[PDB]
Amino acid sequence: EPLPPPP
Amino acid sequence: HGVLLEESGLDVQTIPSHDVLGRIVIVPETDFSFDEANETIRTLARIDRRILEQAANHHIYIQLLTNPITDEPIARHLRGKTPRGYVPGSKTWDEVPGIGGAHLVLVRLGHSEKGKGHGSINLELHAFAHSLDYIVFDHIHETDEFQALWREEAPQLFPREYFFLTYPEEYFAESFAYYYVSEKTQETLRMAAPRTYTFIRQLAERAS
Ligand SMILES: [Zn+2]
Repeated sequence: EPLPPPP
Repeated sequence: HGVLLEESGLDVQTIPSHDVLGRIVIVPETDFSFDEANETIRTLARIDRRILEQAANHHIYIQLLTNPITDEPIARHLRGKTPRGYVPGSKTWDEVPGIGGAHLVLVRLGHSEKGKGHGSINLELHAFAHSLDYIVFDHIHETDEFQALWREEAPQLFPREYFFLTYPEEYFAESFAYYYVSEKTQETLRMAAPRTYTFIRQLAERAS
């Protein structure tokens, strides 16, 4: 699943 | 395309666990910065070797890039789209310097520290923790144990930060980074969220 870093 | 660290010219024998990281890390085929690559790899080398070895067993790779992550075939489909958990209109994946959760982690060199296109204390540890969570530990953020730690202690370490208070998988990845970035941040995690500290610490024992 594509998981981003915190904004 | 990329080159495996063990197949590159970079010297890494003084880096802890360089034999396993040599099979995990992929560095660019084109001129990059040796300092930025060395600092990123040595940070990953702080991870307990049992965890790194489990990542290699599950065929997880960490590719370091000198370009946006969406230039790579694996993430091309994310071009123009808002990342999960972000407010619409505030960001696209093309602007995100790191991504984890699958078998290929992407980390753009020079964007490790907080504010460099992201809000994590360490981009490579956060992104890699996503793949460990989903692949090595079979979505361990979903366990009843971790759900309890997240509800109780996420407000203690990230107060009024909707991102960590809404997505337990994001609380896992950033707590992992706090544990491994430095003696200071690990102590911060231990002080504000002692159960979460203990959980991350026990991962090395789960990986063996
Ligand atoms: Zn994340």
